Amino acid sequence: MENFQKVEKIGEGTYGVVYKARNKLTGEVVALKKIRTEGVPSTAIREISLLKELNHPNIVKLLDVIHTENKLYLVFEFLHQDLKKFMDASALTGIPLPLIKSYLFQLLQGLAFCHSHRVLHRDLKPQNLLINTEGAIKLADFGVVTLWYRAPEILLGCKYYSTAVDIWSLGCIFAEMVTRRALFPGDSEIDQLFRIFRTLGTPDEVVWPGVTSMPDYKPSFPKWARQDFSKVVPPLDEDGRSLLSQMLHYDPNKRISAKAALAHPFFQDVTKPVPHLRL
Ligand SMILES: CCN(CC)C(=O)c1ccc(Nc2nc(OCC3CCCCC3)c3[nH]cnc3n2)cc1
Repeated sequence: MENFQKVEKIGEGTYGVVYKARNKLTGEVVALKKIRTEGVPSTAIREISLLKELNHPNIVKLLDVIHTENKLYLVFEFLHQDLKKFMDASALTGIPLPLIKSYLFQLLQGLAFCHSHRVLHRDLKPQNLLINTEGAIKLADFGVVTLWYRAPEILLGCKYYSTAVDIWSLGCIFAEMVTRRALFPGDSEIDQLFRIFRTLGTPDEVVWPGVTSMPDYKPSFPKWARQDFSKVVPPLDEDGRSLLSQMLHYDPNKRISAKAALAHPFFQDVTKPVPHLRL
């Protein structure tokens, strides 16, 4: 409130409001996240302080953690646009495929890094994915909410998330970049789940061992069949469709890791193009 000249609200995330701000001494422009409650517990400050060492060029740098008074502010490197806006700005033509590829490759590297340190994101979405004028894309935030990108194990009530929930969300985002429609626009938990079911078929014990004994699994679920995958993401080529489907496996254990996804044939001719951004 003292050290930081608020320039503008850029929105609210799940655990607080985010401002573009200017550091009053250093002149640095930064993303200021105010966190909002019973005094700011011991646990959270420690966990958050771990994230100051989670540094990768595809992860939005956490610059500073300020616990002052009762209050907690997170200070981040500011990026100029999010992918949501950039997709809206690209609706008429679609993001060029080489750019889509580059972005996916980069995010998978950010995930591979975070995952090898046992940190998950758990709410990856187009509003969380941040781009600059140099052709880079970064993951933001590791601590009405949208369900479009929730993994089916989360919706089916598994308490113990794995790295595979991020692979799932990334898969949904990939598809969305490619088709310019959201893959699974659920407006509630069951709507989300049944939209997943309609496209990939109701999962069973064959494709997902252990599924029928999950907390919110119901034997009364409608049993839809898998839709053809070339129907789902035209005009994604065969390499991309193949990679997509390994990212969208029901069973989190069969779901491709970030690291293996980086080795997929889809990325053989990957490049880093520079987009046109209107700021
Ligand atoms: C359509 C106009 N907008 C505003 C919607 C933009 O395109 C836009 C958006 C964001 C940035 N920059 C930005 N945003 C963050 O967080 C944003 C929150 C993430 C969690 C969910 C809610 C939003 C950041 N965190 C760390 N560095 C950040 N940099 C620049 C321009």
